[PDB]
Amino acid sequence: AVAQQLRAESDFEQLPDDVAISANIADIEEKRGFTSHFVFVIEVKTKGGSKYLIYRRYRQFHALQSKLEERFGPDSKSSALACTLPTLPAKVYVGVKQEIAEMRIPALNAYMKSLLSLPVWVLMDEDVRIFFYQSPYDSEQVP
Ligand SMILES: CCCC(=O)OC[C@@H](COP(=O)(O)O[C@@H]1[C@H](O)[C@H](OP(=O)(O)O)[C@@H](O)[C@H](O)[C@H]1O)OC(=O)CCC
Repeated sequence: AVAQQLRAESDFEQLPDDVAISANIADIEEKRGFTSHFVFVIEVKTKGGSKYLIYRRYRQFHALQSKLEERFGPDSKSSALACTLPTLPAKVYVGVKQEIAEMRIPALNAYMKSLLSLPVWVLMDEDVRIFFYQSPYDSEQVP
């Protein structure tokens, strides 16, 4: 199985240094108001050695997964790029928002771990790359 490892090594070598290799949740923050929602604070590490924070709420995760399913899922009429996508924790219509967010920490950690282990054509999808890059608002915060 030496051939397999050597190939795995060759393929990784070709990825740009800014590709994400891990993403783990560091905390959650409540955004108060007429209606409140929660934001996940995520620590990302890249192939090139960078480490930084991004801030994402659940509906941003759901919008990304909807795109991936249309492009690489079962009902995706593009067979060539099809693969097994991880399932995203489901929507919860009603309930205590802070408890729902806390329950999603380990579930979203598993989903991100599985996503970053997918084939190169998914890792390089422009929307997946944008989701893990620092937006201007993420980078102007002091960790
Ligand atoms: C007739 C009544 C139908 C009905 O209740 O629809 C409601 C929505 C479901 O509501 P959504 O807003 O699409 O979905 C909610 C957001 O994803 C929210 O994200 P965040 O934490 O970042 O705020 C999650 O926390 C909630 O658990 C989830 O339910 O459904 C859709 O948007 C599909 C269109 C029908």
